[PDB]
Amino acid sequence: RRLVDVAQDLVVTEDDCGTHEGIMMTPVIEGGDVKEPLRDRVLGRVTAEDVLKPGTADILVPRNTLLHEQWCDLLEENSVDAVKVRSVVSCDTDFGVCAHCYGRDLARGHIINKGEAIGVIAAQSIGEPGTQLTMRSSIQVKNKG
Amino acid sequence: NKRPLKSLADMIKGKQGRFRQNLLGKRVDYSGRSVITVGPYLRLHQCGLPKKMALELFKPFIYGKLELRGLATTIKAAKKMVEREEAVVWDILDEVIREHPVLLNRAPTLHRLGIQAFEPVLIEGKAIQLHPLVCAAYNADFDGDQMAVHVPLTLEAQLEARALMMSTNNILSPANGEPIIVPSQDVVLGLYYMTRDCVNAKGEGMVLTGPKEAERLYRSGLASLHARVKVRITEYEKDANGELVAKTSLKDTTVGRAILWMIVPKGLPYSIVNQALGKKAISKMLNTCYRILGLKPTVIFADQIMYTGFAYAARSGAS
Amino acid sequence: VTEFLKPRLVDIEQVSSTHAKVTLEPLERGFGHTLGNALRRILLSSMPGCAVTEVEIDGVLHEYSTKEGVQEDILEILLNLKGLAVRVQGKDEVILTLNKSGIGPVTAADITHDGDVEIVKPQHVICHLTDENASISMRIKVQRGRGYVPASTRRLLVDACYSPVERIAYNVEAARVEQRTDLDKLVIEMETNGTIDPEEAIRRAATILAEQLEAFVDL
Amino acid sequence: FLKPRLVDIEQVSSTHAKVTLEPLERGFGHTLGNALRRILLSSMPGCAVTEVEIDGVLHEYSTKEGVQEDILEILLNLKGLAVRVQGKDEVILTLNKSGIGPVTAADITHDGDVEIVKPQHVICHLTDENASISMRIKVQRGRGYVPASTRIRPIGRLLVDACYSPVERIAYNVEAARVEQRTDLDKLVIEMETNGTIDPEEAIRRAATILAEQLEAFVDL
Amino acid sequence: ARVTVQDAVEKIGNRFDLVLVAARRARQMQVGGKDPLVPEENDKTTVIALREIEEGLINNQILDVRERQEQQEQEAAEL
Amino acid sequence: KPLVGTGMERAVAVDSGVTAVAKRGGVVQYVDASRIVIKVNEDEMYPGEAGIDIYNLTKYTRSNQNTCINQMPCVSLGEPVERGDVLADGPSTDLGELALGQNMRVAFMPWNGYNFEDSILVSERVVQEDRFTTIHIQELACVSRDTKLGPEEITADIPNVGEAALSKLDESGIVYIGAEVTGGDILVGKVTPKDSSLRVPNGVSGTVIDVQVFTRDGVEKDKRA
Amino acid sequence: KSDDVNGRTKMYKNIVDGNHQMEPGMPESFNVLLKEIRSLGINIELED
Amino acid sequence: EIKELLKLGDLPTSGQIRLYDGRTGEQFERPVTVGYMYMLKLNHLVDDKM
RNA sequence: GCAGAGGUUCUAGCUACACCCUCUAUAAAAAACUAAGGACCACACGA
Ligand SMILES: [Mg+2]
Repeated sequence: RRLVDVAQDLVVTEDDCGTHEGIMMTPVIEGGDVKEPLRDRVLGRVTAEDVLKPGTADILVPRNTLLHEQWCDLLEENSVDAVKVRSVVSCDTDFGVCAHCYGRDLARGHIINKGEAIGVIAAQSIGEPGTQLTMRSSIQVKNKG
Repeated sequence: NKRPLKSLADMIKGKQGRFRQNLLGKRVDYSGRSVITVGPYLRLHQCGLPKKMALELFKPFIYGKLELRGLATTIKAAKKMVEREEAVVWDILDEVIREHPVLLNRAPTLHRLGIQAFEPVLIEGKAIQLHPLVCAAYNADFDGDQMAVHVPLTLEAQLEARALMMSTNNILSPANGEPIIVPSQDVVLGLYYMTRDCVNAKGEGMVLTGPKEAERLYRSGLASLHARVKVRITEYEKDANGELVAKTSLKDTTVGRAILWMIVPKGLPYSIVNQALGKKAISKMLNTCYRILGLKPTVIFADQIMYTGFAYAARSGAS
Repeated sequence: VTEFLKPRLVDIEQVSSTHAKVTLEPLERGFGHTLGNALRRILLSSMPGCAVTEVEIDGVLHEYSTKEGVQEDILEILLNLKGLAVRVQGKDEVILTLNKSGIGPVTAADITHDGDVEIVKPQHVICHLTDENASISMRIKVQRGRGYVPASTRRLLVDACYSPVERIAYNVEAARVEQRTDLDKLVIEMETNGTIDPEEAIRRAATILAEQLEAFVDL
Repeated sequence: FLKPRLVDIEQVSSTHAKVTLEPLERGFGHTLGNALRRILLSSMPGCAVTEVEIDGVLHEYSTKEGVQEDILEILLNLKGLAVRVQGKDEVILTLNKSGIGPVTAADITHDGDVEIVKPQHVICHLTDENASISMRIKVQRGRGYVPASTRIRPIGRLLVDACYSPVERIAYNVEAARVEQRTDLDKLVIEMETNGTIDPEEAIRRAATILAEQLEAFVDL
Repeated sequence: ARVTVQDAVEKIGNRFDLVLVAARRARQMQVGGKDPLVPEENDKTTVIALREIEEGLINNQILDVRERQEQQEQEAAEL
Repeated sequence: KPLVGTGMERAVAVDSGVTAVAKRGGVVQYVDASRIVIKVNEDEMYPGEAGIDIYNLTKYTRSNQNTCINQMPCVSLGEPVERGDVLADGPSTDLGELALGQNMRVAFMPWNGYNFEDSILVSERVVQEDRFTTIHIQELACVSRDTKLGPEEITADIPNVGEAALSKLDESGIVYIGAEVTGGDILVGKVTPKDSSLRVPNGVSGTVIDVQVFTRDGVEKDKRA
Repeated sequence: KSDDVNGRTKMYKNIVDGNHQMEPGMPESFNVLLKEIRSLGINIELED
Repeated sequence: EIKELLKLGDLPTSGQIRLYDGRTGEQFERPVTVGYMYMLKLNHLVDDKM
């Protein structure tokens, strides 16, 4: 209820904002192995700046292209490390957010439709697994590198 | 009864206040409830629905059709005709349920996919029949679980229910790109039993012309369901600019894995049906099918895989 | 009490002649499964048909071998042969030769007639040749069998699919003629190698089944 | 092909027999056995009771003095009796009993054609000295199971669920035959269980006619 | 009959304007005497509108220009 | 009785009041579906005011959850009975053992998805032999309150209704005992002063087992009363 | 479908007419809420 | 004790027997478990819920 | 058929959500038909 009601005023009101800001998506490490690879962490989101492979000044992925399955598969074989992506927080749209700053609908294989309420979608997605939650040296290298 | 008596502010605040009891969410007409039934014969675009429930919910539609066809001159006579449940009324009812979606609705609608549209299939009985695949999306059991059915009235309502709320249109959950209609409990067990192998099983070793020959051998009973046999398959790949190319090869596999090959659409490769095919493997299969073929082929493939999983789990006898 | 709701054909979707989908709407409760399983078994395990059973390569005696100039192993060569749909006349057995050389695929139309033997798929591919000096020649043995005889139950031995059917799958759902009980609605999808029409094959299977109960019809 | 025949009918007991069909080849055995079992269990013309009227019992749930059990248990016992008729499709059975003693089916005032195959089937026990029960049992032929709530007058008429199903347990076994000189021939033995209202030979012969007629969709007779 | 509206939403890439345009089409079919251009197969108005959109001959632009032309000959009816 | 149990079913059935336990031993002089007469033994009866025991078993009676509290005799004539013994099998009771449900053959295997996750598949044989047919007694009560401009009558004169509906009702407007009414039928005819007759709720059906009428003193009772 | 009296009547007449057209109107629950908040002594009204 | 009780009758000591399909007519592989378990019928009938 | 009354039935029937015909101050040749009310607190149970 709290999640839905802090939301429900946020809908996709625009298609783009031309904002270069965003969040640098990096695979999360909490001391152990890769909990979530970058392939499954940036999938379906539109980048903010051109990603580059070890070769410098290389436009591997352009600035404002949605990262579908093909782009993510290309990212893995090019061995990318951190990809800057357009975050909904960084969006400067008033009374809503633009489609590019949000990304894939996560229910259809395309960019989010201009208008679709994503605040309620996000609130329900967060609150649904609430019933499935719970209530209560030295540094050693793991592999070659 | 020595209790605080409700004031002019106790009816504007709280769960029982006007806001959250009568404005935020309010009771509705054209609504009915019953326990739910599996009914595997259905397709996820449709659901079973009792005759009494379709008669009561669609009473205005039946009255309108009766007036249009002149069976009853007046609403009053038509209402009496609906009470008599005359045979002509059922034929009229089948006309108003041809393409009229209804919103299946479980009580704890935690997320977006809690309520989904369905084309009602008139069934005799008193229990709503819910497609097996969407039970995971609904988080719905078959242990007395009841879900309400709502009838969209206006063309806008029915049309947007068909375009958005249909289970065919809800394959990937809003939380994550992973499919939500994935084979969950029994069909996955049937597929897992189907896609295995004995090191020595009946009818192991001979080469098979194709999946049709594998089905012929299994049904005839002269070859075990899971025996390591080489088969010839026409694997289709769309590596071209949308065109599907055909690759024919003798891939070593089992009879059971060859059975599933006729189910999968053309675009999918054979490397996805050549494993034990657990829950995670089937989820990855459905995700690849959605990302390659699209939506309609994914729906048809999900229905066919549900059918085969149920049938060969029944044939398995996994006690 | 002996009266029954005999089914009547309503719509038989005629897919290409190698495939068909026959359905019946009325029928009876529980009779859809009975008829579907009876037809499936009766035409999938015992049907008078002709298919290859034994092949002999002039230059090859052991299965674990391969000729030079052919990209397909003789293991795969027999795989094409077992799918060669052949129809024969009153003769119960005939030897078919495939003397051919030169670069190019060896279509089934190159099989010597050896009488009035008919091949329903002249364009069927058996093997491919890539060398001008390469020549392929084998003798094909076919008999009018009555079902399926795998090679594991018995010179190159190839699985013999005598029955002309390739796939049978009956789906039984509900059909309510007028307003009675949910009677069975048998729909049967059939694929045939091509020797006979799938409709004709189903009719032949039903004739066999009824002809199995000639003494049980109360005169 | 080969034609199965009524080679043997082993009437092992009064209720259930063991019919034998001799000539069958690969598949035929199991196919024909399963088809016959499904036809028998699905639709066999029985003659179960469908309507009962008691002399002085108003409804299904009341109770008359002198009877051991309720009228409902009397009706359920009546459903269990096995009765077969020959000429009439519809027959009315009158049961008049007096004095202490169980009311078995043997005391039913049967007509010329209708006869009870299990006279020992008890219906009710009379207990009082001056206790008499007079019921008019309506027995009609039918096929399958039709409940009393899904059919189609006086308040004194009692409806009992119809149970038109002479057969109760059909088991078939496919085993090799003993022909003079041949192999790959199996004999089908069917261990059909009946309440006694149907002859196993005529039951099997009827099941084949029903299958043959249903088959006639694709085959000219 | 129809099961999914995928090809329709590749035709109209909004998934929301599609509902509006097909609802206007269904309104024209029901309230008006408009004849659906695709012949029905015992189908309701709400699904035959989606069938019309599927073939690509009916969308917002064609519907708007068609109703505009009808209004034009509505002024021109009285000269 | 359950084929597999615990042995406390007899204790639960005896301790509970559903069954008719025998307070004194003896022999069953007369047994009936509505009454059981027990002839107390000479060594188990008091010198004075002993006589013999009479048990009036409760027939089909409306329960709190609209079920039938039915007590069927468990003994025949002349059967010896000891002290503290079971005599009538009450609801969900068989031979003095608590018999809640009804055991039957159960096969643990998936079946074409009809038992997909937790659903149960039931054969036609179960429905045929009435293993789970349960009698439900409904309490449809009609009240005739005081009304302005005169009270309302209970007679069979109801306007704007057909004779077919009134056929079930008697001459005084009360349904005949034992009549098999259906959904939407009329049971007792009550008309308000100027059509408020009690009617069977839609869907539910069944036969009336008894019609009891309570009338306050002062107002004359109708023919059915 | 829930509380608009004029809306409910119009919707019923429309469906029996065959034109599944929604006459929106306004929920009467909102009017009840407005009256209850006004009765507290807090003027809550709508601009035209 | 249960195994000995099964051995007392003709039933196998394993507790599960081969079952033949009702429609297809051929036995299920991996013999399934059968038995007579006491299962009730709760008062939550569907008739009340419509 | 929009403001009222009458008609062949059955006190009364004028679109009251409501069913047929007449006209603007007058009552009958005519068959299918009729009714528009209804909260809170506790208990137990299901998911
Ligand atoms: Mg549950």
